[PDB]
Amino acid sequence: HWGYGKHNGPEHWHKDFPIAKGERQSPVDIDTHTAKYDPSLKPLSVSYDQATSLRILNNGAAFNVEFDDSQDKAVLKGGPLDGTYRLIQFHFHWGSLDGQGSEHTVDKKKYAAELHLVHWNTKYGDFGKAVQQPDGLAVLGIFLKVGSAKPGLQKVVDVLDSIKTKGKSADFTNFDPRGLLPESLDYWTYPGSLTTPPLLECVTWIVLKEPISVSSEQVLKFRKLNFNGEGEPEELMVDNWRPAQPLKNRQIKASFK
Ligand SMILES: [Zn+2]
Repeated sequence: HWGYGKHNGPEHWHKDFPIAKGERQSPVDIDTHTAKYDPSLKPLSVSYDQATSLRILNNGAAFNVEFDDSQDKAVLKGGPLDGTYRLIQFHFHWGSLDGQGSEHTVDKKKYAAELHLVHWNTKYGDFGKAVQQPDGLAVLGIFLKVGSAKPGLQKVVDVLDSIKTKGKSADFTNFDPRGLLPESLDYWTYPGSLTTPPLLECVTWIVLKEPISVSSEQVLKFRKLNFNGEGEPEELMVDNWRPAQPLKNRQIKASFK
């Protein structure tokens, strides 16, 4: 089964998931000089005041903080989107060292980690139907650099001890994801895919230009998680990122000059 190791990592995925070599795969390098400013892009609308987190889960690839998506409580709209996308979960990808970890890169620069807030298009009714559509998902990506702590991340960091291994979950209510956003909502946007199997080409990517700062102590705690299940040989959950894939026939647009 797929993973991030030498024998099952990203360069192997195409054997079970041939769309791995497809025309709109993610992540990509964002060449800031080639990205075109598009003055017709609208500001992003992030409406998370009524978000309802429920649970946090180690799924063997990362940890997801899951949200109640049975009603329009935490939605992303505007920007390049038509319609309303509901938050279902967020998770991160990170490195074994601060020098790598992000999925997207910016002029080939790798950040220490990258946060993905995953939303699905409500016109498709549920997440499972949405992934089958080219405009099914909107993922808001936010880079993390190591420096000052992010106060709004600490509640997430502090519960990781309780979900160390694959398949463990913990109650995780009343978490406010507004505490993970940078000051500016300037963004790059392009059409792409999920970045793990099934690698479906159903995502409008919206990657914020401004990274958030997290402390070394915070990201160190990410790296104590495990890929493996309980009572199995310990493999640290580190370097759970897919590298940049060919841009091919796409253009990345910028919301800002
Ligand atoms: Zn992700």
